[PDB]
Amino acid sequence: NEAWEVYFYENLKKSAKPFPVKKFGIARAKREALLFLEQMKLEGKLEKPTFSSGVDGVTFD
Amino acid sequence: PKHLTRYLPFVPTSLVHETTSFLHDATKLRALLALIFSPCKPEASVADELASPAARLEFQQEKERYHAIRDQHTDCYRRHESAAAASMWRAIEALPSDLYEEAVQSVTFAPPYENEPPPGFYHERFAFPRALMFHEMYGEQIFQSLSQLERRKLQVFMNLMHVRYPHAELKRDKPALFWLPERQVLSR
Amino acid sequence: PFKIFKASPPPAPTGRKPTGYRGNHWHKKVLYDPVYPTTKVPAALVPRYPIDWRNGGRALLIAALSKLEGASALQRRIFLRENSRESQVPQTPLSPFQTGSSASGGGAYLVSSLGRKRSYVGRIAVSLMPRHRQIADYQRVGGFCSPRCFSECSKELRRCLCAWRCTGFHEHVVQMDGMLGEYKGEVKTEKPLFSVLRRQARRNADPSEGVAFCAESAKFKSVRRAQHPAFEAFDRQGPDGPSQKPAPRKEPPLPFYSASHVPNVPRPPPPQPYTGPLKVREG
Amino acid sequence: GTSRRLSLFFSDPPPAYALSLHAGYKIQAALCVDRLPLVYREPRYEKRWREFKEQWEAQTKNGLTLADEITFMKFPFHFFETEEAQKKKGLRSLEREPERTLYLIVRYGDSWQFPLEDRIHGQSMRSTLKRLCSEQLGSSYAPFLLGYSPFSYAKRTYPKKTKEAGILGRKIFYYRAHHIPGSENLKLPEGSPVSDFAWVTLQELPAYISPRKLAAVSAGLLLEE
Amino acid sequence: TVKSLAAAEQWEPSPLTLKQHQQVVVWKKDRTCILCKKEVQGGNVEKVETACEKAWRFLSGYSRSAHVCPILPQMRILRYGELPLRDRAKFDAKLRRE
Amino acid sequence: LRIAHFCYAIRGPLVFDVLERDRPIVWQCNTADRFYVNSAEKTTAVKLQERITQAMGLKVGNCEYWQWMKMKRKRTRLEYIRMQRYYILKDRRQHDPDFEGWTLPLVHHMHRRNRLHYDYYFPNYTPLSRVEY
Amino acid sequence: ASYRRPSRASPTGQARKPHVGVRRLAAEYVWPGVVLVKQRKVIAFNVETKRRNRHFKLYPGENVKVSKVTNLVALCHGRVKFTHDVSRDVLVVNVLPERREELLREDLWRYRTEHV
Amino acid sequence: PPFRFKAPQEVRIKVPIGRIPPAVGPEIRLGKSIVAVAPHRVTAEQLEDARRVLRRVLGR
RNA sequence: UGUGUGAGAAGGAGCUAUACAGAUACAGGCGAAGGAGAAGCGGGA
RNA sequence: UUCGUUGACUGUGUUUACCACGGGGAAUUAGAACAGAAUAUCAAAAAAAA
Repeated sequence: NEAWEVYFYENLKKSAKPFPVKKFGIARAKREALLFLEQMKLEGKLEKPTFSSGVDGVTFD
Repeated sequence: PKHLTRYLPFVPTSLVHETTSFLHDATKLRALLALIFSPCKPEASVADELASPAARLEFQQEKERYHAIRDQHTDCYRRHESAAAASMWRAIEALPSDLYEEAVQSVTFAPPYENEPPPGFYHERFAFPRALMFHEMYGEQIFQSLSQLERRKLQVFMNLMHVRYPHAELKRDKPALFWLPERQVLSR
Repeated sequence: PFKIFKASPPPAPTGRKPTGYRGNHWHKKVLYDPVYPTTKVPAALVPRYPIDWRNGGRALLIAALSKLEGASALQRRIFLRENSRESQVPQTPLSPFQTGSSASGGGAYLVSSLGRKRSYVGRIAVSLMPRHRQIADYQRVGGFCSPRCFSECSKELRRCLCAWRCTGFHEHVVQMDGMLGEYKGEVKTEKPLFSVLRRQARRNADPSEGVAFCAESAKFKSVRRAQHPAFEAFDRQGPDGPSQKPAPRKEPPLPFYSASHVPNVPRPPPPQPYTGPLKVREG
Repeated sequence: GTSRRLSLFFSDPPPAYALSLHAGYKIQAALCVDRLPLVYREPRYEKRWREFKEQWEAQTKNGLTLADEITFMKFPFHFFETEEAQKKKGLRSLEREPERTLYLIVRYGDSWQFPLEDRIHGQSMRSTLKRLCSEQLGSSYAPFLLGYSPFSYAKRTYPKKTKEAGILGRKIFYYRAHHIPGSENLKLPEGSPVSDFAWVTLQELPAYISPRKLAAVSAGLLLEE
Repeated sequence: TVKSLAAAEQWEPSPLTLKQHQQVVVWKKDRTCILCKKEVQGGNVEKVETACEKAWRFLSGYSRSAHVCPILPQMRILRYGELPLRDRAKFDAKLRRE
Repeated sequence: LRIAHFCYAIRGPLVFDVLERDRPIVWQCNTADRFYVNSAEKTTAVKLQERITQAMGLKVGNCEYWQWMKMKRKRTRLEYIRMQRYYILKDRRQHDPDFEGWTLPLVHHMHRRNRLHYDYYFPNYTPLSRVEY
Repeated sequence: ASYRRPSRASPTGQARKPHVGVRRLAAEYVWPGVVLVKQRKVIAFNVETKRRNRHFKLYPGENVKVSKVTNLVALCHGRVKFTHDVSRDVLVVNVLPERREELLREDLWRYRTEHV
Repeated sequence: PPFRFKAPQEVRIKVPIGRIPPAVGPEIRLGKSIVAVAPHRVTAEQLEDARRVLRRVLGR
């Protein structure tokens, strides 16, 4: 695809956003991806979620 | 030259007299059928018994024993074939790039047939020696160990083989007889 | 050797159901296609020649020969064939039971059977050659030692000996000899295939080179002619870069104008998959 | 001629042809000629099973239905009749250990091993084999080959001194073959490097070659434990 | 036990090994044979030598016809040692051969 | 699936459960004896073996017993094998294969006709093993 | 002279046209039972030697079903998505299950045509 | 080597009257050459007469 | 987010209303594997 | 495997693809619910003197 993809979490689920070159440009794409990464950093969407049961042995698959 | 000729395989009717006569005979046909169906016992009624219950149990036991022993015997070998097989691929993949093409060929490798108009590594045509033949090299010893029934079956097998291939020699010596023009073939 | 104009016979008729004429049922598409389903051809509509001494007669003789040789030899050969193809590597011994000290004929076979839950009846059924292909394959390749002897023994009077007394070390011999005669190259077919493809040996990436002694320096020098590094690289790997100019013209020019700048079709087909020996990775 | 042996093993005497190298290692070829036993033997269980089945079949009247019209065909080969009617050089010889698998071995000077030969640049391995067979073994010697692919290979590196010549080492590719029954023995030519030859069993094999050499082909030979 | 090719060759299985090697047949469906008027239940096991007289023929290689036994498709041949402990202990009485 | 493999492969002191023929992938069928009692964590031994196998240059695809037993049927396993294989053999879009999406038939709320693996469907008759990701 | 009048000559002509093609664009809410793409089982001769686009059919993607006439229909409440295939050079329709809600301009990226 | 290539054959098929497309690029030929400047139709008889006149003028 | 669309007595060699209770529906299962050579049987499960 | 079967069943409901209407009928979903009778496939079997 020739695209800069950035991963992030949303609604307790993983996801990603692409940035094609053919839209922005050679140079612009990377800038936009890093700017979006900064916004996700500020919003706290990069933190991985977790699930706990409170009982030893019982887990989630 | 004729400039226009195309032959196709053909089997003359006169050369196949043995086979034809064997087949057309009803007495022989019946016998053949009988041989194919060894038991030939009725199998279409409840009041039928091939063997009593006591007879089958011994058969079962013997069979079981036989199998049990043979598996044990054979496993040892199997491991060896496995092991051996492991190495061949290793050596093949280790060869240079130019010699790879020759390392993926069969024993019976031959060039493609060329239909020329009318007037490397491959040196010799594949020809399996007769000497190497299992039967060839151990027939005399086995023959003497054959039983009455075994001999009988051997005889019958010989007979049937002969019947099936009467003109083997004929074909070998005069292959041209087994050929007819395409126009004659496609208008029989 | 014999030489004669073999010629080529006409293709056989396949036939079809008496339904559908305006459309084209011959599209050359993969079977079971979710978008381009393939029309079915019932077996009963395929034209067949009447049964005679030629078609049926010789099948009887072949079946009688197989009955005399015994179906157990055919089942053993089948078993062997099936087993040999899945145990190409050293394997830990496997037991048929959870406990005890028994053994098995083959580990790979055992595993396969246990997994697939292969019917016991179907194993026996096959050995009788119900179909015509099973009889033709027995006629061409029927010897016990066929893995070793090819079809050499296809016309041997004394062939039942092999099927009767060929157990033990002799058996092992066959297995040993066959592996060195099996094919290992690439396959080239068109028709549908439903089976696991045979193993294919990989090709190396390190070609050889020729050298010769030289007394002027008491050393071995390469026989190849010295050239520019660029040339050397070009010849070895290929053109440098993502793209290059087209190939030159070999043949003389055309005496008259020809519209050679037009493609074969308005819409070229999709690219075909790559088929061939694989590259060997450094160990 | 010791010159041929030295040109084979070491690189001091240059040859009269261009050698084929592979990553600094020269490609080589070998051969191993083996013979099948002469006397047939059968397992124990096999006999038992056979006997039992025969007996059972006979008893139960479940045997094959062999007609008199088929088993009594007048043919030249006919030898069949009813029993009722019947009443009216200690290591070079090829006949050593009939019930064993004999392997061929050659002696280079004072070392027992398999034949060896280098590969000419541009030539095939079968050609090399052919030449080997026709020059070292015998002029009329031509054993039956089992295939085109090898079964085993090894590596051999030269000391730190001879490495300055240009060749780092050697590359051997072992091959297997069979001896056609009824053929004559070997005939070493006058200008061959082999000094002697002998046929040995699996058991006695280790007593001639080094373990190093043994291991390289131990996984390709027949099992006779 | 065995530890070499010769020992393998001259191996002498014990009665326990033979019992483990004993063949058994398992049913699939709860069908009634139209021929013999014999009912069948799922999960049951029987001896091959007494499960069906007619099927044995085919199984052993004395019948070219596969249709000899209507309930033949409903058979599963296994070894005694392959069977679970539960099954063994349950149908132990029906598997004896004394 | 039309994939060539070897069962119980020997590579020295290590024994591999399933070894592929075409591609460098080893499928591990973990059992209950490979985990502690009343827990969901691997043991030191198996960890070490995993480490070694990775070092060797061979990809390892784990398969826990509780995940296999849940997929009672063959339809739920046929697509899972494909998915798993893909996830391992993929070269593009490298990331942690932990929080990945999963949707199999008869477990997740989905249409019955929503298939992934067509019955006897192969483009150009090319095996799954040979198919390039 | 002479002339044979074709059976399809005026006024006897085909009034209903084969409206074959896509029926739902990208970012279009759909529900089960709606036909996404219409197709025909009839195939002409020499398909590989034509310029027209209607002679080529699309393959199913995600949450789609194939009908009797090879029509692609949806199977869940969602939006239509298109995708290209490199291995085959054929488009594939995909449906993403989504609930009924306002479509924001910042979520348009989710429905982009990608290559697989 | 030199060859005497056979000329094409007339197509006995009815075709539209569509326009004449333009040229792709200049055609370069060694030696003397005669070219047109504008598009138009030319008949086989016209071409044959031109060939006969050219052959008669140039010689054998 | 880029597709549908053959009007004029225009061209072409369009054209057939038909099959199946099943080796033509059909669960599960199986299913075609280069070249050379043997056979002269238009045979995949 | 030369393997099974008749589901090509019987009822309740007025929501949906296209749209002059007609024939939802060049031929669309589990209207994923409810009331009967049939056929096919099960699942599990770990730990081998350290």
